[PDB]
Formats: sequence, structure tokens, C-alpha cells
Amino acid sequence: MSKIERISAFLNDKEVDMTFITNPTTLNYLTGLAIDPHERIAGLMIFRDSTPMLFTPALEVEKAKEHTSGLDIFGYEDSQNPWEVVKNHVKSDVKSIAVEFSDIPLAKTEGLKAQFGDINFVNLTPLIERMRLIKSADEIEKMKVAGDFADKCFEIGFATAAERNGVTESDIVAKIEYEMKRMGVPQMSFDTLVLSGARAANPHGAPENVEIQENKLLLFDLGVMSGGYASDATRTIAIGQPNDFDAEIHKIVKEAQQAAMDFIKPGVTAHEVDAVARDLITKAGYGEYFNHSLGHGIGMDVHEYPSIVAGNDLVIQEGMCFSNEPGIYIPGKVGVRIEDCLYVTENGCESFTHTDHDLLIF
Amino acid sequence: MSKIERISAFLNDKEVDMTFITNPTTLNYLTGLAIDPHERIAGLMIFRDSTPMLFTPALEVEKAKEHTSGLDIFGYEDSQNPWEVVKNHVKSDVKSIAVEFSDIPLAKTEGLKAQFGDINFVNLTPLIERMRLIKSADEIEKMKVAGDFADKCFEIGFATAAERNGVTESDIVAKIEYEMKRMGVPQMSFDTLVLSGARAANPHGAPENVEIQENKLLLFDLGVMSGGYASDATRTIAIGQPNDFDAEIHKIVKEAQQAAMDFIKPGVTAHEVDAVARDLITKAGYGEYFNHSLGHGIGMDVHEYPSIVAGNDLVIQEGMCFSNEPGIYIPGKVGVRIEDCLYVTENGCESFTHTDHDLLIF
Ligand SMILES: [Mn+2]
Ligand SMILES: [Mn+2]
Ligand SMILES: [Mn+2]
Ligand SMILES: [Mn+2]
Repeated sequence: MSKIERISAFLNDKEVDMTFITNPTTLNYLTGLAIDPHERIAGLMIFRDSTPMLFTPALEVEKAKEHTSGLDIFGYEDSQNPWEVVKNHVKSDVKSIAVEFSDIPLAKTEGLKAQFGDINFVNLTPLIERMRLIKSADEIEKMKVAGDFADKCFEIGFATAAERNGVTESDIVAKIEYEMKRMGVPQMSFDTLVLSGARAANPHGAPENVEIQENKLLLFDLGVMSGGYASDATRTIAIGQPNDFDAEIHKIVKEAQQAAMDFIKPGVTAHEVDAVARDLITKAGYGEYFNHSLGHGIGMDVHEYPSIVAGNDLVIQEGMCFSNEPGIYIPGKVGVRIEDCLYVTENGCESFTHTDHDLLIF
Repeated sequence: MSKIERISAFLNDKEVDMTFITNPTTLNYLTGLAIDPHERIAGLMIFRDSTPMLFTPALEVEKAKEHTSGLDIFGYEDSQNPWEVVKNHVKSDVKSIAVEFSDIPLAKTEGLKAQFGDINFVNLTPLIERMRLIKSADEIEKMKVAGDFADKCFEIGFATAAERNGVTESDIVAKIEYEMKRMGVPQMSFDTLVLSGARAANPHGAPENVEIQENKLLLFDLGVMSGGYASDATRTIAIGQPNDFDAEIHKIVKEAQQAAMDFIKPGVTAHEVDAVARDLITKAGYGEYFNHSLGHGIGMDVHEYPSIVAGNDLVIQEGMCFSNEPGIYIPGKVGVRIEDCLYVTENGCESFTHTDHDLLIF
């Protein structure tokens, strides 16, 4: 199949003249263009039967020619009316435009009305989402790199905590993000969390500049962006010997996350995936301290679909990428979460991270 | 000078019953509360003649109460339809809504339309924009903090390239952002730029994993967020002895940048300010290698208004803060940008960054 013709198909299905695709992730998804226009206008225009068009800001125009996807391309100088400029590159004649209802500002939506008239708008986002839901092999390979970087992050974070010597959570975080940015990593995919001890039991918490508690556990939630794709991974380890309680809390979570992993294959339902991790934890008595969903989808964002939640009966299919991250957070005592993100394969599933799941001691 | 009141003044003058303000940055500015709901729904609600409300996600209600002004907070649970929760709270009686056209996605406006009828939307973004055009005294003081942090980044960053020993562009960057993260600056104000040699001519150039080139220039463009406001400065230096053809450039750029700082005061135009600098540079032959405006507004955002471009006949006034980044970029041979942001004093102007602009050697 073609991604752009799938959209084009949809346009003909819905009697929609063109699209004005504005979301940055979405343009990267559809064309390979990593562009942030900020205040200034950009938009991908896919037609029913007509060459697709790429409106970018003039300074951005030719490194959109680079990354060239048979797309036409044209810009505007920070002086003309973007919308006027676009009305005249479109040679007649528009009454319906599919837009990303999620993303498109009402100014952009009003610029187009000014030049094109009383137009209908149709929400492209659901199709985009449906497309993004299943990852092609290129997409999977780029995610595995992000996952590699996460595993590299765990080594760093573990090593850096073992050294103690008054080391704080903030210290861990920075040393991790430093080695990452050092290796060309453009940014993390979410705020790195190092939570020590009872503070890990607060899912609200974030790393402060506090010392690491000895003989307690330490939570590690981190992820990289690599090539516009996301990784998300958690590990909890022991700084020093654990107490026999937090050690079993880890065991329950760990088997839980491992049992869900052994379960996942095409045919199962997210609800059932959630149920496997959930049922074995509640059985152990901790169900009341596991009050987020088992997982979220991952791709170009740390959060997309499918959602692995009790209500959701979606049948898991080959190519879906989602996390699997059970937890037990006992306010004031311990918090343990073991997060892997995986991809469903023809026969089961494979993981994007590979660090040991065991309660390692440092 | 009460900001809510400024907006309620707006609503009454324009006979618009309510607002629904959605920009996360706008909500800090107006309330001092730094909330960002991501895809959750938040909205500042002002009325012609009634107490203000602030609608935030449940996860957020309890520090929109501490941490903020003291106006009427309420939230929603992911169980409820956020717009429904909004209409239930607004007794009488809406036929209109001022909203930020540069921010409110078509989804949120339609969410509002559903609970409210066919309502007239009115663009509050302009007023916001000019409210933010004129910085108060302590606004300027926060930005000094941001400026002082950039000066530090420049020092720390200078040393790291001097230590040669195969240190790359990305060596400097993460080293810089690491020292900011430890001084309490988790967030840079935009993507730190350390570019060596001819890569400096490239506008879209981003620090890669490439050795610091000996005997060429090294451009540092860095800035920081602290306490809600941002800084932006550029400095370019020499790595060892430069070829003083490259160094004649720095002498030009440096004197242009300086020309405009001495020239700026209340009364002259943003064009008159771009002219001063853009024609100390045409008058040195490199007229068509000045690829951009002389500077941008700055404040809570690093790119706000006013635009320092030739096309704008705006009269500068006291309280305006904006960039001053004249630069020469000769493809494949050199690029030199030297930038400062400044506030406009009673008669004259002061900079937020004082790091030496002269061409240093390391
Ligand atoms: Mn996750
Ligand atoms: Mn995570
Ligand atoms: Mn800059
Ligand atoms: Mn700038």
C-alpha cells in the first residue's frame, strides 16, 4: 500500500477536496520531514487526483526538497499572507478540507476560510491514528535504536548510583541525559525519573536533588527519541541489600510483567493482556496499589495506541507497539515498576529493551 | 495593572461574555501557575462581571489553588466530558467566547460549541500579544536571571572546546546543558547550537558528532528558561588562530551588533533598528549573506514580538524586550552570528548578556 494514497483514497471516500496537515509528527510520519515551524505556517496538501503539495516557511523550503518525496513543495516569505500564497498555488477550487482537529489552530483554520470561503472541515486524525497504529519494519528498526539507547541509559544510571558518595537523584538524571546528548540524542521522550525508596511509590513524584537511600530500591523510568521514534522503559533496582518486603514486591511486579510478556500474541485482547498482569498482582494482595493501565502504545510519541486497559477489547495484531509496565506503589514504603515496550510479531512479541528485570544489587 | 482585570476590561468593551484561554504560556503569564495539560483540557475563564474560573484536569486542581492568585478552580475526571463539566459550571449566559486563535485547536472550539450552541468566537490573541509586548520591572528581573545563566553557559562552553582532545560539537552541548541541569535549569530555551567552522554558515545546522575543527570559528547559540522567562544569546569565538578573513567577519558582525546596541532607544522604529545593523553590513560587502531579521521579541517565549525586520515601522517604546543577532554566513567558508537580547530602558537600553563579544582565541 501507499500511505499518501490511503489518505487520497479517504479524500475520495469522503468527498473532501484536499488536506491541510499541520501536525509536525504527522508530516514526519507522512513524508520524512523533521520540521518545527513554531509560530510560522506549514501544511501538507494531499489531493483526490493531483500531485501532493508541501507548504513550508521559505527558509525551510529546500531542506524539504532534501527529504524529497515527490511532493511539489513551495514556501512563503515572512511578509506575504501565507494563506493568500496558498490560495494561489492551489489551482481551484476547494470546499472541503481534512485537518487534524487535534492540532490545527483556529487562526490557520481561519486563514484558509478567508481565501477559500465557507468550507467544511473533516477530521483526518482518526485515519492518521489508524495508520500509525501498525508499525512497518522500518518503523520497528528505528524504535529498536531508541530502545538500545534506553538500555545504555540503564547501565549508566545503575553504575552512577552504585558510586554513592552523596549522589542525588538529580545527579543520576543528568549523568544519564549527558551521555545520551553526547551520543547525538536530540532529547529524551519524557522527563527522566530516578525515584529512590518510598518516593518511587508516588507516581506523581519526579527526581529532586535528594540523596539516594541506602538499603532501599531505586526506580528508573527513561526513554530516548531516536529518528523521530520513541522508547519508554522502567527498571527498579536495589541500592544495597533490599529488605525482604520490597524484595517480594519486586518479585510480584516482575513475574507479572513477565507473564503478560509470555501472553502477548496476535489474537489476544488488550483487556486480556491487562488482565494477566493485573490478575496475578491482585491475587498477591496488591491490586489496590496498581491503579494505572498496564500499558500504552508507543511509536513517534511516547503515548499512542493501542491502550492496554481493562475496558478495551481490541484484538492485538501484528505490528502494534505498546508498553507492558505493571506496578505496585505502596505510599511511604516502596514503588516498583518494570516497563518494557514491545512489538507484536507474527507469532508473539519482541521487546525494544533487554536490560535484566531482576532485583540487582548495587 | 491587574491582568485578569485587563481582560475583563476587554470582554466588556467588546461585549463578549466569557473567555476560554488555552495557551499554557498565556496561563502562566496571567496566573503565574505553570500548568500544561498536554491533551487534557485546561482553560482560563473570565467574565464581564463575575469571578474568574480556571478549569484544569483533576490531577491538577490541587496546585492551581496553592501556587495561584486565588480564583475559582475546578477540574474534571477522565470519566466526564470536559466541556460538559465546563458548561455545568457557567450558570448564565454565553453567546460569545474570546479565545486564542493562535492556539485553540479546532477540537476544543467544537467541544465548546457542543455545550454552548452556535457561539461567536472572538480573538483574544492580539491583546495578550501586546500585554506581553511591554515587560514589567520584575519581569525584566526574571529575564536577567535567564541572561545570567546564558553568560555562564558561554563560559562553561568555551572551556570545553579549548580542551581539544577530539571533542565534538555535541561534546560542548551536553556539557553545557549538564551544568545548567545541576544549577536548577532543567530546560534550555531552545536547541543549543555549537557549530564549528563552515557548518556555522548553515542556518539549519545542529551540533553533530564531529570534531572541533582546529583554526576555524566556533559558534555558540544558547539560551535558557528560568522562572518562566527565557534568554537567547550567540557568541562565536576562534579555535586557535583564525584566518583573519574569517576574523574580518567577526570584526564586522561584532561592530554591527554593537552599532545597534548604541542606537536603540524609545522612539525609533523596528525598521530603523534593523536598518542601522543591516547597512553597517551591506557597507562591508557581505550584504546578501545576512539571511534573516536582526532580532526577535523575547519574554516568556524566546520568539514573540516585536519582529526586528525591515518591513515593520513599529515605534519602539520603553519595556520592550527583543533580540539583536546580526550575522554573516558564507556557505562552505564561515558563519558568524553575535546576538544579544535587551530590554528598552527609559532612554537607551541594557542587555541581558554581558559576555565579551570580541573575538576570543582558545
Ligand atoms: Mn510508559
Ligand atoms: Mn515509562
Ligand atoms: Mn539565538
Ligand atoms: Mn535569537
